[PDB]
Amino acid sequence: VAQISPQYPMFTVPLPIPPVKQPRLTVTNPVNGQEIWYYEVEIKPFTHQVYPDLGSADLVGYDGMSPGPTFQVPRGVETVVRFINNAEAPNSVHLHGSFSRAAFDGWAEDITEPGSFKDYYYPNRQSARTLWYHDHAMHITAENAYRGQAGLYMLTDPAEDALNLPSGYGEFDIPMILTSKQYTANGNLVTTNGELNSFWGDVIHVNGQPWPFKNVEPRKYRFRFLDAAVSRSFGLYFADTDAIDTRLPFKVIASDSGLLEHPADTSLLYISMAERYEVVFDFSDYAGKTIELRNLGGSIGGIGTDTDYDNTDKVMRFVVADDTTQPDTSVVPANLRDVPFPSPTTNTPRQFRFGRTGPTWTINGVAFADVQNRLLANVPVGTVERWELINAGNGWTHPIHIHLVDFKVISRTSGNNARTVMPYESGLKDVVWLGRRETVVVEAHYAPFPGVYMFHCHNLIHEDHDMMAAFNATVLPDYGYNATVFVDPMEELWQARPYELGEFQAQSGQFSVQAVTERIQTMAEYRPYAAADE
Ligand SMILES: *[C@@H]1O[C@H](CO)[C@@H](O[C@@H]2O[C@H](CO)[C@@H](O[C@@H]3O[C@H](CO)[C@@H](O)[C@H](O[C@H]4O[C@H](CO)[C@@H](O)[C@H](O)[C@@H]4O)[C@@H]3O)[C@H](O)[C@H]2NC(C)=O)[C@H](O)[C@H]1NC(C)=O
Ligand SMILES: NC(=O)c1ccc[n+]([C@@H]2O[C@H](COP(=O)([O-])OP(=O)(O)OC[C@H]3O[C@@H](n4cnc5c(N)ncnc54)[C@H](O)[C@@H]3O)[C@@H](O)[C@H]2O)c1
Ligand SMILES: *[C@@H]1O[C@H](CO)[C@@H](O[C@@H]2O[C@H](CO)[C@@H](O)[C@H](O)[C@H]2NC(C)=O)[C@H](O)[C@H]1NC(C)=O
Ligand SMILES: [Cu+2]
Ligand SMILES: [Cu+2]
Ligand SMILES: [Cu+2]
Ligand SMILES: [Cu+2]
Repeated sequence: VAQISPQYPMFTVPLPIPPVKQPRLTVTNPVNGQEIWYYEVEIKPFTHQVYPDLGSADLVGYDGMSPGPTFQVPRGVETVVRFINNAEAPNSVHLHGSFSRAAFDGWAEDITEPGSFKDYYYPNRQSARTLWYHDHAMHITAENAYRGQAGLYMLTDPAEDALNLPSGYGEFDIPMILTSKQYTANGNLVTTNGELNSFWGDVIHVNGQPWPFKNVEPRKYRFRFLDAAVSRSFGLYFADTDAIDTRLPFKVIASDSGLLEHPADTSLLYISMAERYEVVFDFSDYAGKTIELRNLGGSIGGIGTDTDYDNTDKVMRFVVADDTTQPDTSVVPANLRDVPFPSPTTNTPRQFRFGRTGPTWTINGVAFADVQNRLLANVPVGTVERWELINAGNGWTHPIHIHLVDFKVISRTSGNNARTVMPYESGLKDVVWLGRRETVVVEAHYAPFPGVYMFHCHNLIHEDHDMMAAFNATVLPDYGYNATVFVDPMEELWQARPYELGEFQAQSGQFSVQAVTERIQTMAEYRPYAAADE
């Protein structure tokens, strides 16, 4: 249907690459003698000239940018990020893809108000993967993400660097953060506030930029795709502009949780909200051509319900040089890793139905705000469970995210007989798309940390109103590892704290090297991640 946003100068602005976030300093962990990397992120309003000929757009971003700066953390290095709220609404930061303790996981009620900050202590122990950090504050997640509270967090591993995949952040390893937004006639954003169904958006962005281009060399590039949209799911394919409908083959090498066992040869990538897929596209056969990254219409080929507009088929353009500057010395190995799948289980799966109760998106008839009923599962830490995730609906689709766990997609059924499990779903994931009338069974190890965690639809409109519930990964009174201060996400030790803007800007008081050092050393003494010591 007709684009509502003003006409954009398509494929005229280069793909921006979020800058790498650098730690401010490192603190000696007194427990193990190891350096914890300490970062400061200031959440703050800013404007961006999205449309060259109109007004600017009001955004609120990590370090006053959108997307947020890209973290780059080696496995084994613990991180503390101080997220400082200097904006006009509360925040709760979730590191999506991280087995963070309950009080470091962005629990929706665990907010930071303006004039407060929270210290988030991250383990960085899991398999190399593309994580992303984004807002999760109760009822306002859609608008905080949409206005720019989302960024990339790359967990790296020398074992994976040895695979010799296309490499170099912003070189041949390119972040591809997809969003879908709507603008006013004056080039500001149309708010998601009030929207209770879905906010599709009609303007497709990569890394915060409508319909960009990038100059590429005729060689292999690694693309880290993230659907950071409020409501839009994609069916991604690449086509030569001389044959705009002919899908060019590529390889999927990674899902949410990291590398697949083997690359998946693919010409169409289904990607819904919060899913990450890492692609190697080989431009060597298309020297001198323009390749368009495109998006499947008819509501993602009948899998979705998303509205399609005049330009939502277009994502961006790659302009392929005649030659390389230097040889492509990268490969895509047939054997990427042994995926650490859970031990299969025969116990009857739990059932979760993603539907609506009046005007509210619900799980098993419950809204997250109904505290009394929203705890839908107690799972003893160490258990492997199958959950059957049911979308009986034809009029909505639900990408389901389970916090804490990596899971295996066991099965999909479709009441429109559309598809079963996809080859790029072969590995470990933390989000799975329930298309129209789809039921998916996932299997997960509920390990290794006890605590109360969320699971929900990652359609942020659905999430906010109010398609989200909790599970408790439980332990016995004798388990140890300081579980009594780490199971409740609202534990007062880990709560946000007020600050004065003067002390932040002068890096004095609570922001002095001495206060930061004392705070982190105190947090580290409780040993949040010791139970995953192997
Ligand atoms: C999510 O699951 C966690 C477990 O992983 C769970 O935390 C556990 O809560 C229970 C009950 O509150 C705790 O056991 C308590 O220990 C304290 C302190 O010594 C006592 O106050 C309690 O004693 C009363 O109740 C006993 C048991 O019925 C009676 O025998 C006694 O007479 C007392 O009246 C009680 O034993 C346990 O310590 C925690 N475990 C941890 C590791 O924190 C949590 O409650 C669950 N969360 C939610 C939101 O459901
Ligand atoms: N167990 C039960 O309660 C029960 C009994 C009989 C039938 N059903 C099932 O109900 C389903 C209804 O048939 P359908 O596939 O035509 O509809 P559906 O499942 O897509 O929609 C169910 C209801 O929600 C409404 N709806 C759809 N999309 C919506 C959206 N985005 N926002 C708000 N409301 C929306 C529909 O108009 C309808 O009134 C069938 O699959 C049928 O098998 C359930
Ligand atoms: C649980 O957390 C407490 C509090 O940080 C730890 O107790 C501290 O332990 C360190 C090193 O053993 C001491 O120097 C501190 O003086 C302790 N503080 C208190 C209040 O006791 C304890 O080690 C942690 N337990 C586990 C199993 O991690
Ligand atoms: Cu998320
Ligand atoms: Cu998450
Ligand atoms: Cu949903
Ligand atoms: Cu979440």
